[PDB]
Amino acid sequence: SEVVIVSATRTPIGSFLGSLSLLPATKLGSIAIQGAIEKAGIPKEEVKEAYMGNVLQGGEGQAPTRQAVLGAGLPISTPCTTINKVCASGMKAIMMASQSLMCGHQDVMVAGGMESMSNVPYVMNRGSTPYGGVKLEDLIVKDGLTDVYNKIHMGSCAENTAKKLNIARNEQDAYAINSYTRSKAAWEAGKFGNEVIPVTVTVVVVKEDEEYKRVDFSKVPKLKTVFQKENGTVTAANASTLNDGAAALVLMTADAAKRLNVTPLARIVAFADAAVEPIDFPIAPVYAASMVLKDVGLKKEDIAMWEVNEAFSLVVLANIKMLEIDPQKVNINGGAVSLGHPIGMSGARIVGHLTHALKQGEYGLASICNGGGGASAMLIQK
Amino acid sequence: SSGLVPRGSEVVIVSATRTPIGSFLGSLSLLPATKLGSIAIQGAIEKAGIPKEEVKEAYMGNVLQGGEGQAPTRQAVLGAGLPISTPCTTINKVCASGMKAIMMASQSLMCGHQDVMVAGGMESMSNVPYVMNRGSTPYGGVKLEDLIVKDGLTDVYNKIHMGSCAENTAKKLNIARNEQDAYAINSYTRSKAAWEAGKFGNEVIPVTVTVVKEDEEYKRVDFSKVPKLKTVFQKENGTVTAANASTLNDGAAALVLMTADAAKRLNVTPLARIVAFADAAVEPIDFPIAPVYAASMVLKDVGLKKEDIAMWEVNEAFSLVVLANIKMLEIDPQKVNINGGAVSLGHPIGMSGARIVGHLTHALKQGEYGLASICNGGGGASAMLIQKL
Amino acid sequence: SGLVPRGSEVVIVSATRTPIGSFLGSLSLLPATKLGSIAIQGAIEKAGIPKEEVKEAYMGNVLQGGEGQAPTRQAVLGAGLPISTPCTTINKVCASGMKAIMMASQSLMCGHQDVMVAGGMESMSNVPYVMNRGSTPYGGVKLEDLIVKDGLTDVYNKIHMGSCAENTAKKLNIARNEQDAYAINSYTRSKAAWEAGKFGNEVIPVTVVKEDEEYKRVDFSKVPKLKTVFQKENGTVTAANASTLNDGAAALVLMTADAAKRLNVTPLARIVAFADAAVEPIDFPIAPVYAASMVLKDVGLKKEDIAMWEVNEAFSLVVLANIKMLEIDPQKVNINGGAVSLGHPIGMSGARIVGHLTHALKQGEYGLASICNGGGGASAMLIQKL
Amino acid sequence: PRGSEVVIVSATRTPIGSFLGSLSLLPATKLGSIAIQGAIEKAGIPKEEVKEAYMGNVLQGGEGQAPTRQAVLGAGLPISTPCTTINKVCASGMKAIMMASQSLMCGHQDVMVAGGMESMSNVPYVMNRGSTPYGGVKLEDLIVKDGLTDVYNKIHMGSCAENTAKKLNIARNEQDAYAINSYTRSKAAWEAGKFGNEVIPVTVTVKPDVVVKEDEEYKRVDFSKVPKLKTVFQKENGTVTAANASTLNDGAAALVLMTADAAKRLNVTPLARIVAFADAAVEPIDFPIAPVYAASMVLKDVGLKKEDIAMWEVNEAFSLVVLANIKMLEIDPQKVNINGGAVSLGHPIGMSGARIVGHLTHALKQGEYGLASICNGGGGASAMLIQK
Ligand SMILES: CC(C)(COP(=O)(O)OP(=O)(O)OC[C@H]1O[C@@H](n2cnc3c(N)ncnc32)[C@H](O)[C@@H]1OP(=O)(O)O)[C@@H](O)C(=O)NCCC(=O)NCCS
Ligand SMILES: CC(C)(COP(=O)(O)OP(=O)(O)OC[C@H]1O[C@@H](n2cnc3c(N)ncnc32)[C@H](O)[C@@H]1OP(=O)(O)O)[C@@H](O)C(=O)NCCC(=O)NCCS
Ligand SMILES: CC(C)(COP(=O)(O)OP(=O)(O)OC[C@H]1O[C@@H](n2cnc3c(N)ncnc32)[C@H](O)[C@@H]1OP(=O)(O)O)[C@@H](O)C(=O)NCCC(=O)NCCS
Ligand SMILES: CC(C)(COP(=O)(O)OP(=O)(O)OC[C@H]1O[C@@H](n2cnc3c(N)ncnc32)[C@H](O)[C@@H]1OP(=O)(O)O)[C@@H](O)C(=O)NCCC(=O)NCCS
Ligand SMILES: [Cl-]
Ligand SMILES: [Cl-]
Ligand SMILES: [Cl-]
Repeated sequence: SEVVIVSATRTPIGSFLGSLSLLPATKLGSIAIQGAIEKAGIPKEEVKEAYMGNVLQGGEGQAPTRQAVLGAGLPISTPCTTINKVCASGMKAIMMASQSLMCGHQDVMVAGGMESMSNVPYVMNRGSTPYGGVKLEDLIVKDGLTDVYNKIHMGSCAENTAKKLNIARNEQDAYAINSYTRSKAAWEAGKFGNEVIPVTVTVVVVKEDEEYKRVDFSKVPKLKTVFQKENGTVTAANASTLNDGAAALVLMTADAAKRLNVTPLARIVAFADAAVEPIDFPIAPVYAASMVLKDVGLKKEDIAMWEVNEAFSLVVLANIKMLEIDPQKVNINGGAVSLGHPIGMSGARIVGHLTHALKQGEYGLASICNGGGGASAMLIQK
Repeated sequence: SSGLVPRGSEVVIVSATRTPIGSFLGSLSLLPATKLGSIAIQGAIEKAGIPKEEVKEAYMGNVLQGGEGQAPTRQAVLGAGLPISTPCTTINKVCASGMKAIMMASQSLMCGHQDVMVAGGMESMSNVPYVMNRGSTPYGGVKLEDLIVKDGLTDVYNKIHMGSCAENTAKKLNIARNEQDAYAINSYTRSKAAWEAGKFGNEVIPVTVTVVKEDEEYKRVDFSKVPKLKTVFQKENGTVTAANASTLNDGAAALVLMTADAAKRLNVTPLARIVAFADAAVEPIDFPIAPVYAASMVLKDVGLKKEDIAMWEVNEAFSLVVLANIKMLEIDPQKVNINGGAVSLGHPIGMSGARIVGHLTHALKQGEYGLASICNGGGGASAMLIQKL
Repeated sequence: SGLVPRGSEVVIVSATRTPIGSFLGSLSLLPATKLGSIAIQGAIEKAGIPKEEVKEAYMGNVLQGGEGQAPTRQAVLGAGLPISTPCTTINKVCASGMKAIMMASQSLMCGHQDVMVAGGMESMSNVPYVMNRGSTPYGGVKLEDLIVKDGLTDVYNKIHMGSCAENTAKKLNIARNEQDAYAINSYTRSKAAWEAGKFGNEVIPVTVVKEDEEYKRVDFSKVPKLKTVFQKENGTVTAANASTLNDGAAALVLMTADAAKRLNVTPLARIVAFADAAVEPIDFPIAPVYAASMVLKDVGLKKEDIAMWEVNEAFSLVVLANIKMLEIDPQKVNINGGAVSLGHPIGMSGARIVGHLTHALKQGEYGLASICNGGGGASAMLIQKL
Repeated sequence: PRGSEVVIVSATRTPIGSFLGSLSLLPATKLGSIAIQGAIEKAGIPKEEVKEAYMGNVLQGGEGQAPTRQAVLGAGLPISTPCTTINKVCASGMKAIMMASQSLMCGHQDVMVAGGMESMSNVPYVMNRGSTPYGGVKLEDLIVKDGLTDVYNKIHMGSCAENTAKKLNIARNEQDAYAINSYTRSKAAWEAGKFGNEVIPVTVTVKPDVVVKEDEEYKRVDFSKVPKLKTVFQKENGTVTAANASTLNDGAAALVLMTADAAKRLNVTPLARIVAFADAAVEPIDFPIAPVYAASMVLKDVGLKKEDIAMWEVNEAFSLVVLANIKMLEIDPQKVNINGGAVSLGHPIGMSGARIVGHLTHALKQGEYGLASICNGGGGASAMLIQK
């Protein structure tokens, strides 16, 4: 049977070395899982399998998704799998659980994503120490943010796209400022009340994303470009930040929803993956969103809300340009530039956000790129 | 049956290929897991006799991804010369990882979302790094943890080694040091026999290392030493040794999976049909019993009985895991791991679940049912039933 | 456990029918095939699709003699459907209208067709008499009534369908009393539905006939006075409490879920499951009990999960036997009347009752239609509204 | 074959009797009991394994209630067997096989009997219900009215045949060269034992039994009279005669069908797999060329080409029909109706479609592809592709 999102919940997003930095990604995962099952109004026993996206798994201990599940009090008998599709991971987890549900292999799943960038370690190779020194690599840079083929940062890939599509620093800064503004408005206006579950840190109660407050509008046009010396557009204010957080969605068949007498928030309509040249990852979401629209036969103007994950302001701007969509329909309550971006979580966060912000009958399209030249996109309706 | 809509056509396996399994810091140690990945994948596409442009999506198991670089499955794919258009996803269900990637690729084909994929598994234990926490260096020093021990082999909840959980199951089920040792030299024998016999000529593809045609581990044996080795995970009254536990290894395995329409459209004849599969989970410490339940589940549905299976591949994470499965299932030990397995062939941990499925593919004669099962740390297991031709 | 999932269900997009005319009554001038044309044309209309999207037609039709060549082809071409649409006439005696929907469904499930019309037709007014070919025997020649010979006589017991019913009344102790009360309940339920306008959805006026003729032909005072026509002495079955001989056609547009999407059409109902059962020829009245049981068993549904039962009223006796053995709520059975009051054009009835559930069920409700047939068979269909 | 793929496990028939001839004393339902009972014996399965039966039967008037149920119960099959009688006029016996194959494919049954039966000898005359009109009434012949008259054009099938002769230009002579080509092919086949697995003799019992063992019709020729006969469906300019048209006949045919899985469970070796099938329809008057479209449909469906077909059975409703088919398909005439057809063997309407499939089943060599097609009244055709 058809896939329904029964609930969608997430921790706040904390800053790098910030308010959630004491919590492992797996704990953040448990908090969001518990909060999700709670909001669904179903027995914890009902959840049969779990997929969690988690990009930087080194040092987290054996089977991270199993840790998240068992630390949320879900049954011992729940199978668990950790998904890695770089920034798309959180979305890919929901896609893969939707497939399992559709197949009939499960009736009720949890799916989402978790990341604690604050706790990602450094690595030293196993082997004989080279004469003249030993390297100690940062796993965030090495596995998170470095393109393998070009050997440049993701920010430098963004720059390649900014040049190719003539998106200037001016338009990127305006967008970054716009995300902060939309993020502040949305929080003041309690738009995240239903989405976010507060986290009490026991050494301290965190109930709000901390990143959007870390802004000074006048500094923005003054910042040096980080990924490129001259003719650079991408800066620390206009690029997403490194963050900690977790998201969880309770998914089930329409039939399981009827059986358990629960009222689905949204139905999953369609989803797709696309891949392009590794360097071109910013536009991969264009092709993934297009595949979803073609497949179900809708056109751009039929969707009420777009969530093009804000990896860089440049990315959203590239998508709006190529898809010729109404920029006032995109990332309307902020996004990763001002909310932050715990890599394995963001794909799930953006689906969870559509689930809550869309009005009855409306179509929401979530898209997200990933290191390697990839993207996922998902179409939901309420 | 009463007017229910028929089930669609099944997913087929049209090629199974792998690298040989290298020893820890042995023959294949200079190769990253994603390179071994690209070799096994390239090899599967070649054996399928299809254009590489036909593979639509790839899933690889890979448990210890630390230091491998961004998107390890995508590295393996683009390194195998597949198109920049191929979506890629790396999967971690700790030892069940390689099997779970085939289960999940299967589900995608059954939904009609793809018509052809590669699914497999890859591990280079030789190249798994050590880690240091981010933050301030504590006064008095720090111990850089080994990721094999810390993310691979340590149970989180009980704070003990996989080998020590196996010990807790040996005690419960009366599985003595003696049986474990016999099963072990048994495995080493079968591996030897099977390589002599030419059994691995279709699956194993050779690797050329520049600055290996055969598995290396099965030749790493001393039958006289076995009964007088120290019990390495338990002090006194132990049963598990370095000889009857599996080793740390490097290796990749990949399979081409297809719908029956894609098999028709490219006029390839499948090697095997995937029948059923299931995941089970129990108490973390009891991971060695979990594979019995997954395999029960796969037999319950489809309505077969254990005597219907020609070949069992129960991963030898420990000789005791295999033995404890045999005990509870009451199956014919002469039908289990008949060309050997992990204890003697090696256990490159993300690769194994894919290796055993791919081996059943090559070994079952026409009409035969093969059951593959595999435990994973955490309390889990994955099980798959295939049928030859 | 990793079993390949089941395909998409077959959906019912429209379901229409002519009024049911009385024997030699108001539709008696029209051949069964003309009735089929009318039902089919209206079904296509109600569905909202081009005629040319219909790929194939199966129509039940029991008494084919005299209708001319390929009756279903006649109905189909008489409705203006393409000359390229293949036509087959089905005969499973009183199950034929339902067996035609079942078979069309199987074709849909196989991917052999994407859109079909299925239903049934009968003009019992125009059923001929027959005379054997060969030599006239000395002393007189018999002209047999095909209604009697091919329609209503059990081959094996050489008795009327009505006498088989008597066998069950006896076996299960269903008295003339229960049967007459049931028949009167069908007449009142019929009239009530017609006046409510409960058939405004399914019935296509024939143009002059707008409404089922049979439900008005009743006299309540005469009911306990009637003769037991199938067994003199101790009988229970009478003309009031047995179904009547009638004229009518019913048609449904069946589609795959893809074809409904492609055609931008919203399905009335899903076909969930269906089966045929058979018992000893004389025992046909209980056969629907077994067919419906197998349908419920297969979908792991329980008898209480069913909102509305349509158990064809061949005889008041059949419905009562089914109610007794299924142990189901009489108030959920044949709620808007049935064949005793509405009439029974034998090839049409199994289609009509499916069509009726599709309009009468409320969203998400399950309905179960069952119908006995001559020779000891029965068919049953489970559908779900929306 | 494997799983739900459909296989033919046996195929048998009665002899075909002549109109008012060898088998004329048996009702079509009895012929059907004989063929069903025979096909099950040859299947080598218990009769309780057959779960459902479909029988083609075109002229059902006066046969009594539920003719397929009569055929089934008369073969001694259990009373739990559902039965349905199928009418697609001369495609009926093939459509029964196609419909049974869909049930099997769907998983709703695992083992079925499908075939067809017809006793044209016993088809009655009909009299309208109601008031007898002053001045009398012609009692119509059901064979003519329901079997052989096109509703729309209001003419005999034979006259629809003359339409396609004048059009494809099929002269009389090509036509009854074909008819003697058929009588010859049948005689050889019979003499050479070629129907020995396929046909099972009928013991007609009365009140001193008589055993009918051979198709009765193929002896009734005279290669010398053929070019001399009156064109019976058209005075001026005709081409179809009694010699070059099929005759009216009695016979029945049954096939045991099952899934490849059921064959494996029951430990029996199937004869052929049903690869694919189709129906097509054109203008009623043009029925003789409908099998052209139905045959191409199955070939197209399956990616096979006309030359990969080892044997064709194009039912011989008229010599005209096979020639039009040979013509439009551009097919080798030596691969068509190789052992004779309905012109010389006879044509029990509801049976012929099952006969031609049953025939391919026996005559094909291993791995070979057979294609059966058959036209029907109202402008339809059915076609089935089989592999041995
Ligand atoms: C860009 C990045 C390198 C930040 O590093 P950094 O330059 O050291 O960050 P800083 O906080 O020091 O930023 C530099 C300056 O910008 C300022 N700043 C950052 N965001 C600002 C904002 N929103 N408004 C005003 N000032 C801001 C800082 O105050 C700092 O100013 P200072 O020099 O006077 O102190 C890092 O966040 C990154 O790698 N982001 C990309 C994440 C990514 O690629 N995600 C994956 C998606 S594919
Ligand atoms: C067992 C393990 C801890 C290795 O530790 P180790 O004892 O230091 O390994 P060694 O090779 O040094 O073994 C010690 C002795 O056993 C001997 N041994 C190893 N293989 C042998 C063979 N097959 N025949 C006879 N003796 C053998 C060695 O020769 C050595 O002898 P020595 O001490 O006299 O020189 C390690 O391989 C491990 O953690 N395995 C488990 C992996 C696992 O659980 N996989 C995941 C599934 S849950
Ligand atoms: C029952 C059947 C034999 C008709 O019987 P009939 O006696 O020939 O028909 P009649 O109309 O003359 O009915 C006899 C009497 O019943 C009366 N009547 C019939 N139905 C009545 C009712 N609904 N209420 C009051 N009176 C009724 C008539 O007025 C007539 O009365 P009268 O002659 O004493 O004045 C015939 O319709 C039949 O065989 N139906 C059964 C259908 C069947 O077998 N089912 C399908 C196969 S399972
Ligand atoms: C044609 C039909 C009406 C037969 O009627 P008929 O012509 O009076 O039958 P007959 O037996 O008298 O045949 C006429 C002559 O042909 C002769 N004959 C029959 N077959 C012959 C042959 N193969 N070779 C030589 N002579 C033959 C007869 O001896 C007879 O000659 P006669 O008058 O000198 O004695 C009848 O068979 C029919 O309607 N067939 C049509 C089949 C059909 O349409 N089937 C449905 C498919 S769409
Ligand atoms: Cl698990
Ligand atoms: Cl029946
Ligand atoms: Cl037709």
